[PDB]
Amino acid sequence: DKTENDIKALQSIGQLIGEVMKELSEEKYIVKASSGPRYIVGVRNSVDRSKLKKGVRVTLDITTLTIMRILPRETDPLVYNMTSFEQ
Amino acid sequence: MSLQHEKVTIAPLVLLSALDHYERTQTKENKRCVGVILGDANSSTIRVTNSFALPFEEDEKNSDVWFLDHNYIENMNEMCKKINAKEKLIGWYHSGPKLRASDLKINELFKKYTQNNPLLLIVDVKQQGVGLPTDAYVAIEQVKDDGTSTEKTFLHLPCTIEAEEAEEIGVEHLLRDVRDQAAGGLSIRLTNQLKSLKGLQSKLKDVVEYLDKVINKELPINHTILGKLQDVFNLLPNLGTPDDDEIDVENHDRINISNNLQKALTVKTNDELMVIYISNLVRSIIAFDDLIENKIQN
Amino acid sequence: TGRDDTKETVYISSIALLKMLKHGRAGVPMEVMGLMLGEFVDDYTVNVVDVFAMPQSGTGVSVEAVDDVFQAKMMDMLKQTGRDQMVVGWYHSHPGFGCWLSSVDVNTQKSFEQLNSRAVAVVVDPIQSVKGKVVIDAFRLIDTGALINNLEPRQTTSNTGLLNKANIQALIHGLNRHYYSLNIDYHKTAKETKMLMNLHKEQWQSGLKMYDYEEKEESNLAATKSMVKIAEQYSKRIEEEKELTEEELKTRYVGRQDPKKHLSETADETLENNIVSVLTAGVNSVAIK
Amino acid sequence: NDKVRFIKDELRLLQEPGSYVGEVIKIVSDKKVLVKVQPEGKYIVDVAKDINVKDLKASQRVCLRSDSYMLHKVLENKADPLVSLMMVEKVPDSTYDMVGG
Amino acid sequence: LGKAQNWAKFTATASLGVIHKGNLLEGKKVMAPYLPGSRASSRFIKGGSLYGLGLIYAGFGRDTTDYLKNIIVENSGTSGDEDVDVLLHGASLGIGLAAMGSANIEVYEALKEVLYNDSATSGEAAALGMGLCMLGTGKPEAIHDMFTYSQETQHGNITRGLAVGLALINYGRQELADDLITKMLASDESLLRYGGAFTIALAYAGTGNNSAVKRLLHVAVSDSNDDVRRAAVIALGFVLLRDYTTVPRIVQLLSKSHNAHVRCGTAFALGIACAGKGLQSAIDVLDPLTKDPVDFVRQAAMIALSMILIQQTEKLNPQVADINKNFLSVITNKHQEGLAKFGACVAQGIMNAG
Amino acid sequence: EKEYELLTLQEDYIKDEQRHLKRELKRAQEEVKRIQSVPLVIGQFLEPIDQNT
Repeated sequence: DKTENDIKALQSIGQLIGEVMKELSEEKYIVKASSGPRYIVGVRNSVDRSKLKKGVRVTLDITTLTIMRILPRETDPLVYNMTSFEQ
Repeated sequence: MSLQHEKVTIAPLVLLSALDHYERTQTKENKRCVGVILGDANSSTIRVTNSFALPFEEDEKNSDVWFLDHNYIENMNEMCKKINAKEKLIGWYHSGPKLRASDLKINELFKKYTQNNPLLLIVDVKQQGVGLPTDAYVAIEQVKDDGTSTEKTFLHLPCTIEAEEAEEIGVEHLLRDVRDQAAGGLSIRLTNQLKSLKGLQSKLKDVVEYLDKVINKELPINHTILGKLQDVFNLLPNLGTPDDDEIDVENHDRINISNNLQKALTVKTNDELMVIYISNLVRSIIAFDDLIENKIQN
Repeated sequence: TGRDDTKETVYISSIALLKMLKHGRAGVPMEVMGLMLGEFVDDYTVNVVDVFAMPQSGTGVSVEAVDDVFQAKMMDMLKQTGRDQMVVGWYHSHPGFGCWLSSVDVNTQKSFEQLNSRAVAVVVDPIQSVKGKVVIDAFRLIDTGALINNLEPRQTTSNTGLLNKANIQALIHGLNRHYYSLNIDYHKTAKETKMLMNLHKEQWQSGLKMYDYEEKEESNLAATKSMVKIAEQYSKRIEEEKELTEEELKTRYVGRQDPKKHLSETADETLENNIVSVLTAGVNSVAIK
Repeated sequence: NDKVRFIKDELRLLQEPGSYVGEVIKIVSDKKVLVKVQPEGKYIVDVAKDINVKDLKASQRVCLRSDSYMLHKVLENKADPLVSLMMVEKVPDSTYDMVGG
Repeated sequence: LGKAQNWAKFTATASLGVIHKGNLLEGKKVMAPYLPGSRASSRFIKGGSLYGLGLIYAGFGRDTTDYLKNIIVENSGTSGDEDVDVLLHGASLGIGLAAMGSANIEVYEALKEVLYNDSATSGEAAALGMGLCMLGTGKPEAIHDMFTYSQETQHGNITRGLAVGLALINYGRQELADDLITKMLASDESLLRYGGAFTIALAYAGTGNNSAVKRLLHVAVSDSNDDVRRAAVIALGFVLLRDYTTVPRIVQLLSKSHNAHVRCGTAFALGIACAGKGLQSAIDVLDPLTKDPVDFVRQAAMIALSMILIQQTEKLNPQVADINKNFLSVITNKHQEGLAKFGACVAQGIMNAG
Repeated sequence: EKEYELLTLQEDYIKDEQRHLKRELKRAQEEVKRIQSVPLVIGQFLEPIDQNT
């Protein structure tokens, strides 16, 4: 199972994440990539536009730079620490 | 097993494949072909990605006699999981021309392999269908409630085509035809209006003839079809509704805006008259000059 | 005197074509490889009936990525299914480059040349295709000897042919070292064309579906209001406009991005639709009831 | 017929990948000019057949096709701040008399 | 000449037989060292000597046929060996031009067997020699025979030979060729449409049957396959030989065609139709065509021009002399595309042909 | 009189040819639209050099 995981992983292929820089339309959304250059990418009708919001992390195919789906927003330890403190 | 099989999308590559397989086994004219269909499943949309011919022998003396080479389907699967893991066993295609009660038995053998419900994709390779020559059917197990035992049956699931982006750009580039219906210009949809009527007329006939066959050929009473037909007569539009009177005002709006837009095109054509006409008047002058200029050199 | 050394017109079937766009384009950035199965007839007609993807390898494309172990294994499965036909060549994908063979892909070609002397090496560039079918080319080895003693003219005796021209560096490298290119042609049946378009019953079923009437109202309102705005501009166009030099007129009266023409276009689209809309509604009402 | 031709031509121009812009730093007799291609480093590159070392002038801004860097057209065109200030400013209005007192 | 190799050498050899045409007592004799059984320098010359023999002796070549016939019948079967392949290619072309208009059912039969062998490139050659022999009879044995074998054959060169070979036998048969013409266009195969456009041409040649034009124009517009488009336009020149003065009008419209193929066929149509004594209209049509960017359009254009303006006194129409010097300009330029140059050199050779 | 039949045929022919170029117009429109679409990269327009470049 563990050696099968590698063969599966090579077929899944590394993903590019951006983040919603700025809604422009339902059909076209402006993202700024984590790697770098600003892009206008598209959104599939498989993923509702209400989920997509400013500062939510999103995942896009390389091939065509289009958002497949939402990801949970980046885990920031800092704001977790702030909440915790008091006890 | 899995009950998520709400939609079926079909790559055109599959379609292309099904005729190819039929001809390479040299099966023809009421010789049948069974192959595996591979793709994604345990998901609402069953995505049929590919198909591949299997060893199959067809016997006409006993229709419940066939060969399938069971080991081979396992083996081939092993290879393709290595190529791409997303492909899995998802059932089996038949070439038709029609569904049979032997295809029920056949289903059962694929059921063992499959961790989904085996999808039976009836690809008519001959394509005699006016529309879709492809039906999709899923084996379900349900009590047929009439005083009859548990019945296993193939219930129709509408299917649609779909193309991967990567294939699709190439599909479009191959094609260049003007189409029977593209939803183009006025004249094109107009053809579709003549077609759509003749569509309905054949379609309704099929219903009338089933109703005969129930009391003349003793086809089992299916209270379900007849139930749906009650809903047709019950929800039927009628005239003398205030809805007619509403449509009747609407008619008048649709022609009146048309009328005014007709009148506006009159003004545009009349404009071009003037402009081309002004040019002609000038053309008379340049022509006369030619003759005038010839005199001066002489 | 000697050999023509002729290079085959590589006749690529539609089925083979569609698996190539699918497997290669999807598999970006990682290269994919595979054999071509076909039949060779004449001395210039090679029909490539089928292709397949040989199991992925992390050496991507190399002499050793490809294997006989993979070759044989796959063959044996298709052997039973009777769909087996001889290997007529090999393909691989370059998703980062245009159509040309690496120094390595020539060596790879050279093993398939020894197998079968009509073996092709086909470089598929699918992401930087914007029509799909473009920028895919098929190639064949020419010897180092062949360049010296000038056997390039023979191969194209009495045929117009196509010698590819895109990529200047990478092309001229390929044209005078990697391989000789000749034309690549796509053929298909008229049984299959019917399948590629797909006929549906919902083409015509959609023609007697009557969409809601809120949507007819909106179109009536909208189209008319729009042309009110460009009708002011049209008055401006024709206020004078009759003094000399046509160019002068087009900047002053803004006959660039022509307002007369735009009025006509908006008018025609709406005019056409409102006639479809009456035509369907009349058919629906009598026909049903 | 011409309209169908026009839409097609528009299509074919856009394809062109690259396409830049340098400046002729100096001219040499080798059927070349040293160009500091502005987004890139430097390139000493041969002239296209259409515009030659004769025609070229030092410090003239130029267009270039693709990654080839063949000459396209010379550009008179220069980005300067004074020009940019004029565009904000526009055609200066107004009659002497109004000022007059 | 010595710089040649491969199939360019076989072309060189058949060209000699165009020069040495006539002089029939020595017709065999000039080509005599070159003939197989007396030559062995190169195989391209051995094939190309036979081809050149039938071109000398074209038309009436009865005595000459019997020499060729030995080679055809011998080599009827086996031809996979490459020496025989060339030999036979060039032979089959000879024999077909020599037995032209002779109705030799024996020759027809022979090449029939060559057709069934699926001799690689000589099969195309054979297909062509069949209709040549039996030209203009519309023989029913031939029609069904050629028809059936074209769809069975999947070798495209053979498919081509047959398409054109069908047209040839249905030369000048009018309505009696209409039965076949119907069949060729309905075949969706492109090969078959290409030959169909010229079947219509030969059969309805010399008569401006109104019905014929209506068919050619309708195929040209409706068939997006490109070689077919080009063919049908070329084909108009033959049907409308009778009044060839209406031809510049039709194809004017088709000179302004966006499609490159269509424009090529304009040039050719004019060339053929108006090949007799000059007509001024045609020159003016062909002038944008000469400098058209498409490489084959320029080529076609320059050739068409020369057929029209076939040797005329330079003074008489001053225009003739200048179009000749344009040909020269093209060749002087070594930056001109090879193709453009191929047409130019030939065109000056037609202007000064014979 | 057969010559004057040909003028009716030429007239007929060119309605079909101009009709053809209508269809073509539209189909060409499709192509252009595909370019407009995703994926895209955002830039900063500087200055014109030219009405069309």
